[PDB]
Amino acid sequence: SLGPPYHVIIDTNFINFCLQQKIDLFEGLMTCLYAKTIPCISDCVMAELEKLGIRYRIALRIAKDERFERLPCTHKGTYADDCIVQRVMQHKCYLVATNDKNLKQRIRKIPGIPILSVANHKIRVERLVDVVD
Ligand SMILES: [Ca+2]
Ligand SMILES: [Zn+2]
Repeated sequence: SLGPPYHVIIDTNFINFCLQQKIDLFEGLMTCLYAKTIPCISDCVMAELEKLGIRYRIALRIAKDERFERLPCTHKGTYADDCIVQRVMQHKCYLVATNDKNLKQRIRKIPGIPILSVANHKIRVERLVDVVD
């Protein structure tokens, strides 16, 4: 029910993991999912990219590409991990792309939210179905 127009919420560091592994975000997500995939970026994830500066410069530009869908934040100017977790609790129409061990263990509590991570020169499906309370 997630689609085969797939919506993938990007966390703050995911693009950087992609750049480190010589992965093009867009092709990598498309290849991982075998269908049109839409990378998504919340307002406050986008603000961190503005804020953290030099080593997120190339991430910032990539995040401003046409193919990104921007997700407005209906919350106070806050917390990138909490932002994703709150969004995928309301709307189960999302995947989460993160290599962050703590965010993943929070997402694994939420049924139905697949996790993608960068590994071995590809984006892989890290969490397919299983819940860990
Ligand atoms: Ca969309
Ligand atoms: Zn937010």
